[PDB]
Amino acid sequence: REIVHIQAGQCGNQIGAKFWEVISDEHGIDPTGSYHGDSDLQLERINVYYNEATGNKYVPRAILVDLEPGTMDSVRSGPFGQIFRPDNFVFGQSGAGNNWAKGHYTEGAELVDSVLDVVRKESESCDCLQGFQLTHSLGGGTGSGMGTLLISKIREEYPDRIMNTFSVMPSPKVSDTVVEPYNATLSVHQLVENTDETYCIDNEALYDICFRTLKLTTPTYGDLNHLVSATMSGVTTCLRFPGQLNADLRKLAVNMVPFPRLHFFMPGFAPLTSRGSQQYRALTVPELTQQMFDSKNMMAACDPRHGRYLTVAAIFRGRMSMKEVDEQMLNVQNKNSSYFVEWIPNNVKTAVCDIPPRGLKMSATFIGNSTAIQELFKRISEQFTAMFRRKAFLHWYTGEGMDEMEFTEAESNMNDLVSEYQQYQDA
Amino acid sequence: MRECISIHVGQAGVQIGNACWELYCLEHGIQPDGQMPSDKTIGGGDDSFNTFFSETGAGKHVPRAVFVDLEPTVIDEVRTGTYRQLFHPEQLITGKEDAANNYARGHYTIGKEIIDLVLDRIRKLADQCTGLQGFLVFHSFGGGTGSGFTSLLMERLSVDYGKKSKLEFSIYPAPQVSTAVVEPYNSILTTHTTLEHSDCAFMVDNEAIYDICRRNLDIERPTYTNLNRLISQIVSSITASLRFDGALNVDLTEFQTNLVPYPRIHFPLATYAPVISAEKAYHEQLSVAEITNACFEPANQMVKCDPRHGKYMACCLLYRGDVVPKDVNAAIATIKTKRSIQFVDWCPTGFKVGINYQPPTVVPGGDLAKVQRAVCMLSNTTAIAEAWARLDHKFDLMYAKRAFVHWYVGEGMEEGEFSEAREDMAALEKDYEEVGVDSV
Ligand SMILES: Nc1nc2c(ncn2[C@@H]2O[C@H](COP(=O)(O)OP(=O)(O)OP(=O)(O)O)[C@@H](O)[C@H]2O)c(=O)[nH]1
Ligand SMILES: Nc1nc2c(ncn2[C@@H]2O[C@H](COP(=O)(O)OP(=O)(O)O)[C@@H](O)[C@H]2O)c(=O)[nH]1
Ligand SMILES: COc1ccc(N(C)c2nc(Cl)nc3ccsc23)cc1
Ligand SMILES: [Ca+2]
Ligand SMILES: [Mg+2]
Ligand SMILES: [Mg+2]
Repeated sequence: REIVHIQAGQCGNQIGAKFWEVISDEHGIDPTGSYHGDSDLQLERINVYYNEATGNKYVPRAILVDLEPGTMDSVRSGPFGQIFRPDNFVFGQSGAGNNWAKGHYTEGAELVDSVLDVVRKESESCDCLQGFQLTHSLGGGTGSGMGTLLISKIREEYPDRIMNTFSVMPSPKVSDTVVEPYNATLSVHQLVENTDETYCIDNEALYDICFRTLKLTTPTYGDLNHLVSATMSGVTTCLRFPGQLNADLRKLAVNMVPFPRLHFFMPGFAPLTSRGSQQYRALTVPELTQQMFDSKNMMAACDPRHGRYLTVAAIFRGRMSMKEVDEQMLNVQNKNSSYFVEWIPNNVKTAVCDIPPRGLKMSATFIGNSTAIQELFKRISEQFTAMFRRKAFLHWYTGEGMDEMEFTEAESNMNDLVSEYQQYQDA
Repeated sequence: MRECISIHVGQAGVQIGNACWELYCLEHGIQPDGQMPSDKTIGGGDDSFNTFFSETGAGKHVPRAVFVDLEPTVIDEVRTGTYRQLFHPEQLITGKEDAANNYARGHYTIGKEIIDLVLDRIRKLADQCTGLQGFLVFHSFGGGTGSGFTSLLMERLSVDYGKKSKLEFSIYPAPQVSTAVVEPYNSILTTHTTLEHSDCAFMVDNEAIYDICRRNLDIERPTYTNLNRLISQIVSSITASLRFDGALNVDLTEFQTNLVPYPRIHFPLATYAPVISAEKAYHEQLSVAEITNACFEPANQMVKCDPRHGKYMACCLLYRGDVVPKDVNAAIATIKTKRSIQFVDWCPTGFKVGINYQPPTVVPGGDLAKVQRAVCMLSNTTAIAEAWARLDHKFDLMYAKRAFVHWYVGEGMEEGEFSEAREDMAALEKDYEEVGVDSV
C-alpha cells in the first residue's frame, strides 16, 4: 500500500525536506539511502513511503515541485537532499510572486503536466497505491495555487485514491505579504472539495508555541518547522510502523470524517521541545496525556473548549505501559465527556508504537477533528473581507485573468464550512 | 537570471545614473575597467550581481543600462570620464538638439527622431537576458527630455514588452535647483502619460534632498553632485535586494505586492537613515533603534509631506549591514507605542522587513560618513499626494492665463492634452483621498 508524497512551493519543500530527514532517521536510512538500522520494526512497512532500488537503497516516493528553483536547490544542497530521486525535481523559473492566480491559472498551468508525468511514473510502479500526501502553505502562490491545481488534476486521474494534505495556514504574526488571506481563502475552497483529510498547520499556533511555551524570543521558520516535523512524524506513525492497528490513509479518513466536508484536523504534540536543547526527565503517561490535550499543544490556534471533538486519534510513542495509556485516555474522556459528541460512541481511538522519535524517550501525538477548527477559518475570513470589501490588492489577481466573482464564491464556501462546523457543535 | 535593465533619460537621469553605477561598482568590487577579481565565473554566471551586470569573455562586467539624452553634453562626460571603459559605446545614446525644456519636443518633435534607435539598443540588452524581470527608468519630471522622451519611451516599452515590469525613479522639481519655469507643465504632462505604463515610481523631491544635504551634511549650497551621491544611496538601498544574496533578503517585487493596493496608488514614500557627516559619526554609533526611529522623522523623507496627517497603507523596512531581526522587532514595538502611525482600516498594520548584510558603501571624497548599518523605509501613505497638490497648484496658476502654452502648441500639442492631463491629476488626488476614508 504505497503513498506518493508531493511537496510544493517554498514552505512545502522546506517542511517536506524536514519530514524526510526525520522519518528516514526513525527507519534507519542515511542520506545515501542505505539502511544501518537497529530494529527490524524499522523496515517492515518501509515500502509505504520508500521505493527500493538495486543495491538495497531506499528512495523516497517523493516529488519536489516549485515554480522557482531556489528553495529546491537548498533542499538538494541540504543534508538528505542526495536521497531524493533527481528525476523527481520538477521546477520552473519565474516563481509565483505570492499570487494564487499565478500558481493556479498562468504560471502553474505551464508546469503542471510535467509534475503529473512524474506522479504517473511513481504510481505505475505501485502494487496498490493508497493515495497521496501534499505538503504546502496556503499563503504563498506555488504551494497554494499550483498545489490545489495539482490536487484537482490528481483527483481527475486517480478519483478512487485518497488525497491527504499538510496545509500551513498563514498568520499576520508570521507573514510575508498582505495577500495571504486571499491566497488561503481561495485554497481552502479547493481543499474542502478535493481532499479527504488535511492537517491544519497554523503558523499562528507554531509562533505562539515557540514564543510562549518554548521561550524563543525571535522564532525563525526553522523553529516553526521543528514543531511541524515532530507533528508530521507522529501523525504518520500508524502508516509507517506495524502495530495492533495497521492503519492506512483510507481507514484514517473513514474513521475520522463523519461528513465529507468536515475533514480538517487540529494536530497536537507532547512534550513540546525547542530545537537543540534537550531536557532529561521523561514525562509520565499521565503527563503526556494532559499535555497532548492542552490547547497550548495544538498546532491550530483554536480553543478546543470552544467546540466539540467529533473524533480523535492519539498515538503514544516509546516504551510504556499500554495499561496506563489506556487508563489515562479513558480518564480524559470520562472526566471531560461534554467535549466529545454523544452521537459518535467511542470516538477516541489510541495506538501505541515502541519506537520513540529522535531525542525523546516518550511522546504523544494528537489528531483531533474538532468543531473548534471553525475559529481558524473565521479568523481568515475576517482578514479576507477587511481587504475584499475595498477590493484591495485585487489587481494582482485580475491581471492574471481572475474575476471578483471567484473571490465571492470562495469566501461564501468558506463561510458555509464555518456554519457546518457550528451545526454539529450544538448537537 | 532575473535581469533588470536600467534606462537613464535626460540630464538628471544620466547624472544620477553616473552616481548609482559608480556606487554599484564599489559595492561589488568592480574596477573602472569592469574587471571583478572575485568573480571566478569568467564570461558569465548566475550570481546576484548579474541582475545588473552582464559579463564578456574578457572578464568585463558591463551595466545592463542605456543612457539616452537628446543632446550630447552630459553623456559626453560619461564617454570621457572615469568609468568610460565600463560602458559599450552603443549603450550611450545622444541626439544633437535637446528638448529645450519642452515636453512636446521630448515626446514628439525631437524625441520621435531617436526613439526607434533607443528601442533597438534596449532590445539588444533584453536579448542577452535569460530571465528579464523588467526596467528601471530614471529621469526628471521637469526637463524636456526627462518628461517628454521618458513618457514616449514608456509607451513604446508597454507595446514592445507587454506588461513586463517598469519601475521609475522620478526627480520632482524644487525651486532651489530647478532650471525652467515650465517644469510644472512638463511634470503634469509626463505623470499623466506615464501613469498607466508604470507599476511603481519612486519620487525624489529635490528640495527634500537639498534640505538633507544642508541640515545633515553641513553643505552650504548643495550641487547636483551632492544631491546625487545621497540619491544613489537611496537607490542602492532599494535595489540591494536584487543585487545581493541573503537569508533575510526580501525581493523588491515582494515589497511591491504590499506597496501597490490599486494600480494608480503606486508612489511609495522613501525615508533613509542615517545621513551623517564623518565629523559627527565619529565616536557615535547609531543603533538599529535609532536609525529606525529616524525613518519616522519627516526631515529624513525623500518627498516633503507629512505622513502624521495622512494614513498608511503599507510600511516596509529595508536594512543593510549589521542588523538582526531581534533588534528590528524591538525597535518597531517601541515605535508603535510612541509614534503617530495610523493605517487605513482595510489593510493590515504589520511592517514588512528585509535585511541584507552587506553594509553601505560610500564614494571616496563624498560627504556621507561610512556607517555600520542603514535603513530605507518604503511607505504607502496618503500624505504623498500633498506633493501632487503643490505641483497641480503651480500648474493651475500658469495654465489659467495659458502662460507659455504657445511653446507647446507650436510643437503640435493641443490645449486638450493639458486639460486631459490636469483632470487625471485631479482624479489621482481624489483617488488618494478615497483610499483614506473608512469602510462602511
Ligand atoms: N537630483 C538631481 N536632479 C537633477 C539633476 N540634473 C537635473 N536635475 C533636475 O531636473 C530638472 C530639469 O530636468 P533635466 O533632466 O535637467 O532636463 P533634461 O532631462 O536634460 O531635458 P531637457 O530640458 O531637454 O534638457 C531640474 O528641475 C533639476 O532639478 C541632477 O544631476 N541631480
Ligand atoms: N512553518 C513554516 N512556514 C513557512 C515556511 N516558509 C514559508 N512559510 C509560510 O508560507 C507563506 C509563504 O508562502 P511560500 O511557500 O513561501 O510561497 P511559495 O514559494 O509560492 O510556495 C508565508 O506566509 C509563511 O508563513 C517554513 O519554512 N516554515
Ligand atoms: C475515532 O476512531 C478511530 C480513529 C482513527 C483510526 N485510525 C484508522 C487511525 N489511523 C491512523 Cl493512520 N492512526 C491512528 C492513531 C490512532 S487511531 C488511528 C481508527 C479509529
Ligand atoms: Ca559572475
Ligand atoms: Mg516566501
Ligand atoms: Mg538637457
